Amino acid sequence: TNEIVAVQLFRPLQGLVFDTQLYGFPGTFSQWEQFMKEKLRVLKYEVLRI
Amino acid sequence: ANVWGVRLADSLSSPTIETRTRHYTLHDFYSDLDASVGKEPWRPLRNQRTNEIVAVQLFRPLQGLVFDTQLYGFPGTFSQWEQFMKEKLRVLKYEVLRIYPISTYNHDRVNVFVANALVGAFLSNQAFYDLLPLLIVNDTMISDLLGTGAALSQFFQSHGEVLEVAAGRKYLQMNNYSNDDDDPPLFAKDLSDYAKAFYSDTYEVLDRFFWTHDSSAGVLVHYDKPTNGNHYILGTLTQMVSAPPHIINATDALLLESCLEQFAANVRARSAQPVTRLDQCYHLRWGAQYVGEDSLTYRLGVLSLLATNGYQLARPIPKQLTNRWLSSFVSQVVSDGINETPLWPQERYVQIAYDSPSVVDGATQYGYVRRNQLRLGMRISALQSLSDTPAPVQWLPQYTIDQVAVDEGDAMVSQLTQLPLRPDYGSIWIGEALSYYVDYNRSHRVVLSSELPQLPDTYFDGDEQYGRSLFSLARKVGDRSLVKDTAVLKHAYQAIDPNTGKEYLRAGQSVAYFGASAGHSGADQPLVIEPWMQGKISGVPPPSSVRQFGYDVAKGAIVDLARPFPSGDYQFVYSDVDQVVDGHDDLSISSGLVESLLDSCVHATAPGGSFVMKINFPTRTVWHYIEQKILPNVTSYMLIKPFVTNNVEVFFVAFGVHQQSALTWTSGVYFFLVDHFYRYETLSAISRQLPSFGYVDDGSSVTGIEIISIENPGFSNMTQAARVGISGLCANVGNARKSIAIYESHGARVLTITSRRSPASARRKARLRYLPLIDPRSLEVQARTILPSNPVLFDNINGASPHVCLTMMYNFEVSSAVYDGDVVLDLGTGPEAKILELIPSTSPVTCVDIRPTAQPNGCWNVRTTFLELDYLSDGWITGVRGDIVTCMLSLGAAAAGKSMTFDAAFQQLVRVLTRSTANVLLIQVNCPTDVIRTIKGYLEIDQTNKRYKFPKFGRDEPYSDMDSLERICRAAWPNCSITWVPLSYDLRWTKLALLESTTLSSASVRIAELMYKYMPIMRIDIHG
Amino acid sequence: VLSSELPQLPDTYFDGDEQYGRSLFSLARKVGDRSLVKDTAVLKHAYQAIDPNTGKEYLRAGQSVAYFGASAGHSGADQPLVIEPWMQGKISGVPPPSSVRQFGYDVAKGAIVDLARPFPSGDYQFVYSDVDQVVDGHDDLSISSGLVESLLDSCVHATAPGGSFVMKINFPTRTVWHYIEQKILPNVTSYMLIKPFVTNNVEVFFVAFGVHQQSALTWTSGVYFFLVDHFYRYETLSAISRQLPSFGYVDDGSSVTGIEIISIENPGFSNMTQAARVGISGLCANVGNARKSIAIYESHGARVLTITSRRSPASARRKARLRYLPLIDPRSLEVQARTILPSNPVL
Amino acid sequence: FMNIQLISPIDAPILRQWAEIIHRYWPNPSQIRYGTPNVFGSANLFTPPEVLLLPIDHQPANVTTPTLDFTNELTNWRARVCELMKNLVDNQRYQPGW
Ligand SMILES: C[S@@+](CC[C@H](N)C(=O)[O-])C[C@H]1O[C@@H](n2cnc3c(N)ncnc32)[C@H](O)[C@@H]1O
Ligand SMILES: C[S@@+](CC[C@H](N)C(=O)[O-])C[C@H]1O[C@@H](n2cnc3c(N)ncnc32)[C@H](O)[C@@H]1O
Ligand SMILES: C[S@@+](CC[C@H](N)C(=O)[O-])C[C@H]1O[C@@H](n2cnc3c(N)ncnc32)[C@H](O)[C@@H]1O
Repeated sequence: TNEIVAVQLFRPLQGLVFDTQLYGFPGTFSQWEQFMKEKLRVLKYEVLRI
Repeated sequence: ANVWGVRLADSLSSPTIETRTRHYTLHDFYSDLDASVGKEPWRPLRNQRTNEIVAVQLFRPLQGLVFDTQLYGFPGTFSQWEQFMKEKLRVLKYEVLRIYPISTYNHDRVNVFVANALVGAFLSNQAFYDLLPLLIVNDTMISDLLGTGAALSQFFQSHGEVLEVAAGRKYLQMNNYSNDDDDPPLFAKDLSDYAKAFYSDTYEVLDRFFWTHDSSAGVLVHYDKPTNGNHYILGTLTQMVSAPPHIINATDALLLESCLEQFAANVRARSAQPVTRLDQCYHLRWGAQYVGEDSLTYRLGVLSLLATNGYQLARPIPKQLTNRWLSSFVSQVVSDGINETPLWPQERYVQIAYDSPSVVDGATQYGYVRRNQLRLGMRISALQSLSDTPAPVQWLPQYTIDQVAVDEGDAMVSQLTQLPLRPDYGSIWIGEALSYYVDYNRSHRVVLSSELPQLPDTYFDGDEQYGRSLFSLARKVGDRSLVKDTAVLKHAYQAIDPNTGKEYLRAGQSVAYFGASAGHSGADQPLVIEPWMQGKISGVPPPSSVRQFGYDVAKGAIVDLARPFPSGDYQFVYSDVDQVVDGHDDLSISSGLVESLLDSCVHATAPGGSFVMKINFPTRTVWHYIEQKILPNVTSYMLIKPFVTNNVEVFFVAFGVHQQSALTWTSGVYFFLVDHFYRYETLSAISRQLPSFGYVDDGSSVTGIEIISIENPGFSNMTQAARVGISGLCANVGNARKSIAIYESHGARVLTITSRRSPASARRKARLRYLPLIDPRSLEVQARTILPSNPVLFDNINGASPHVCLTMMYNFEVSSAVYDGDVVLDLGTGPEAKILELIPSTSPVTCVDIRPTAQPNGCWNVRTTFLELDYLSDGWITGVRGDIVTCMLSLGAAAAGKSMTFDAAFQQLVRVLTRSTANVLLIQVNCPTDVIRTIKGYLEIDQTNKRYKFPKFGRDEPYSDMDSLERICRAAWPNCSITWVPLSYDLRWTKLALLESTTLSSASVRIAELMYKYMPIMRIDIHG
Repeated sequence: VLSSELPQLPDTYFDGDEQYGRSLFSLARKVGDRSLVKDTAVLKHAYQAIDPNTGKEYLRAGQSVAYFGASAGHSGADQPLVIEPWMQGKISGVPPPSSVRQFGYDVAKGAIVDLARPFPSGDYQFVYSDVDQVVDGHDDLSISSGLVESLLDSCVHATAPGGSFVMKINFPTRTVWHYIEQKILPNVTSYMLIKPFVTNNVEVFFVAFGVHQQSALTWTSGVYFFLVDHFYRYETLSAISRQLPSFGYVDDGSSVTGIEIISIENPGFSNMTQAARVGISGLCANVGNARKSIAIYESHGARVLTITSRRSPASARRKARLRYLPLIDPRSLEVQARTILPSNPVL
Repeated sequence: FMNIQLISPIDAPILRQWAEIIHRYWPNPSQIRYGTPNVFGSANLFTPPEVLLLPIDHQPANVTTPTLDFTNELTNWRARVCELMKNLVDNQRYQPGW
């Protein structure tokens, strides 16, 4: 079908040990990656402030 | 530079002309109260990434919106909002015109407080009728509000010669405002109450009023040209939240907004356009006992004083402000760092320095003091921001007189590299396959089969397989088999027979194909079959029918081609079968399989025809077998070589099978085989020194890429360490192309420098003694934003030009001629001396060109001498000591510059070289060696006037023949040993072009060789 | 003529009023691209030169030129806007060159160097340079003149002899004239110095032809006349520009030139009173036969007319001519019963 | 709570907007200026004399016959609290049994 059904992760986000309900990601890939970009930008501002 | 974020040093500016104020009359109030389509009292603010209206800035008639947003109830969309405002202000217009006749109240000034409060009360439905008698003013603007008796405490109240009034709502928030990172900041001026401005007439009465009044949040003055009279502004304790990492309060936001607005106004001053106000800075007046040092209110008071004096920010600010930019600016200002400027914030008065360009003292009677004590050393000019580029641009260095040690620069560049990264590789060799051919002649020579060379024994080793696999992985093509087949057919259909006179191969041929493969990302056949059948090659005639055999057919049959099989007899047969698959990795079985393929391809040839055989591993047994068996039964032959991938495989083409004759091998074939094997040896020796395909770089490789990335805050003279590091990188690079990029990375302005190293660069690093230092001015001037790209190893994607390839050929000739430990001298290097990367490290040099150089004086291990005295002239070479003189690509240029003939220029050169002490010498001369083909588009000769006419460079040079050159050489020295070095068919010169990381060509290296044959280099030994 | 006889900048050049006049003229003068118009002018006047040695001309097609002082941002391509039309031959007074390389502090498709002291490059048969003495010069004539001398040295040594170069000079002073007369003119076959006039300043262009041949050239009386005409032109136009108001001013009446309006009302058909006639006639005496435009429109429930015109120092002279203020015939305004919609006033 | 960015609107919109209501609509302090220090000089310390501090805003009235209207920060606060609680109860995923 050429549909995105899974995501392989890499070095900075590999500590996702908790349950999926604790995170609550959206199901679609585009909304998922937009959510990840926004929230990692928030984390970027926090770590650069530290 | 800096206080805590960098401000722009070395210049300061301020506006000069201030507009004279204008009293606000009732006709102006009516014209603002109705909303024309040309101008209206609200300007929309818009989002940056979506271009959506999210906020509204308000102006003079509607500025009294002090109540809560629920009390008004505006619609959220901007168009419905402005339509509602136009309708309701038209109702208010009809009411105020019904109260006041325009014809008798045309030219009297109206009251600003009553106007703003009237609009705000009418929009909120809060009993506005008791304001209408106060609308027309008398005896001053402020005393009517003082001595009035109408009780309305929602807007103003009097304390006795001091009126307080609740200002509010400079900006207005829409529904779609969502605190996004590209939303414009509103500076807490959209709330119900952010400040309480207290108006009066005299600052002494204001200061007496603030004895019993608190000053908790701190008050703010204006002192330049206030809005409606002399007043203080006390902000309340509300917060601003539309700035994420930190929350500031009200008076902090007011001082921040006015400081940024004055920083905007200091840049755009052009000394002829007027501004409405000389400075908008506040200069806090009483709260400094409560806000102390290292706090944000104190630091913005410092920046407010600097903005009043007229400083500029080191980085440019946007036209429309964003929350990310505001967050970054305040995050820069709350940091560590001392106040480097002498300007300290006072308390009694706002001070300005002695040579500050502001003229605010002349237009203001009270507030400013020209302090003669402290001075500012920086000069007066405006800002000049250069325009940014998206791509990285080239940089060239210029050197200075100072010098340090080499290991210090090596330690500094080891501190500054980001070198463990994975660069993109690129491509070594681009273009169509080069074609090397030889054919049988009756009259050359008969040689024995044992004399012909074979494979080297160190062929299947790990380093050799590494080199061949590296070259095959990096060389970029379309279809290998297609290019090979086009080459072999175009060189096969040129043959003519000695029996008849036409040729061997014709149209309607009924050919056979051996070794067919299916997968080629196209049709399920080799990609030469259907264009060769349709005649699209246009150097061939089309055959009649093509049948294809081999292990991997799709439209043929699978057989074993070693021993025979049921088929017809084909008039021509082409074979592509290799000895790798069936041969079990040994030369004996490989040679026997070659013999079996030759037997099958001879017996399947339908006599009176031709065949083409490929040979992967040409060994002595193969040569002996083909000389014993095939050549007596073949009329004529040729063996050719398409060169696409570095290997020793050749093609064998035989014509006229099954006729009794006597053919052997020739000395031309011997020369071809020696050239072929030495070409393989040289290119394999080159390919075994490159790094791998997808490597990461650690610095230990002799060639590769290296970068550094050091930061530069604003305009600043860079320190010693940055200069040492960049100069050490320049000494490590050795005049290759160097590209820079300046960009903000994670809240820091940083620049990178990207270039490459070479073994010639390592030789130049071995040449010198002390590390010289560059002039950093060309990097200090740069204020752009040069966006970077990912680094590549082979940058040149279009390939090398034939002038560059010819230059590398002459450079290889010089580097091969010059021995170790020998004095040399060069004629015409240029501003940079390329010969420093050619001569060995122990050999001293003394070069000369008519143009002054750029290579540094001093700091070398061995003697280097630079001088500029027009070497063609006389009277200088007596003191000059050298053993061999080199003139490359400059004798014709000097002959064209002097507008004299090439023979007379060469005669003047040899007359001035007779006085020297050299014995061997080689120079480049302009001489036709072969018959002239007058190369189209690169070298078009003049036969009459004898000029060259290079079209790419726009230059032309005289020439003469080797007869005249040898005549003048023998007239100069009777015992001179003249010789002419040949060109390199074996590509031995490609070392300097590949080890210095340059993708060469195919067509341009063909053109470079055919250009080199028309202007060679001669070598003269005056003894022997 | 000797180099000491040629004029120079006036000493009152960097003052506040002079910078005010130059900035007013530069802000009010409307163009497309300054550099494009200057380059078209200098190339059309550069390719007219003929040599005394041969008979054709100096500059031809296939020239392999160099460009100094490149800037990136021009609201178009990231290069000066003369390069690709001059390469495609769209100017049609020029032949196209062979290749254009661009140097300077602000390149985008070239390399950044310091043009004062030399640098590794080739030898170009023609070279056009704009490097100016404002950025690197620290606002003084001595360092500016020395930087002019250094740019002349670099541009002479980078000229590939038998060619030509074009140099711009912002601040032509006596030291600059003396240096160029001592050094450049014996090594140059022929020259010309031209002036494209777009913005009021004293900057000129220097174009030299035939570098690195020994000859004897000096300055001429025609060049002296040209320099006197140039400097007096600057002086007159600066004296004009220092009397105008600013760019975005509001008008108060004290300016010697500007705009003034009145707006008195007229209810229906009525013979207007004495006061309206006196006011309109006083405006006519203040205007002094310039063009006068009116507009009649209902404003906030009142029929009112406006009269818009401008004043001048010639108008002030005419106001100083007369003794008693004469009065107009108001009939041409009393007949008008139209609705003439107004527009915003312009200067 | 001090940094509003760290509350994501996708996970906690109710908590984010309640935090915004607290940060923006909480009542402001003011003063009333009691007393006289002519006789019995004021015993205020860490504040200036002749001033009191009040945690809510104070405008003074203009009439002596008081009636009811709806314009002060306390009724605004009650309105915003009721507005967020109706935004909370209108959602069905937070109380599915209702
Ligand atoms: C000759 S190349 C392919 C060249 C390709 N047809 C072209 O010209 O583009 C490799 C092919 O040779 C075939 N081959 C190798 N040894 C063979 C043998 N002894 N008999 C028949 N086919 C052989 C293999 O089946 C393989 O498909
Ligand atoms: C094109 S270059 C050749 C040198 C270098 N290989 C190159 O390709 O740039 C021409 C050089 O010849 C030198 N030259 C020409 N005529 C000369 C003369 N009469 N005396 C000394 N040098 C001269 C110039 O200085 C110039 O650097
Ligand atoms: C020559 S003017 C303006 C030229 C104009 N932008 C043009 O495109 O013709 C100033 C420019 O010259 C460049 N420049 C390069 N080298 C320079 C030098 N040594 N001194 C002054 N300016 C230099 C600066 O980057 C600056 O943008």
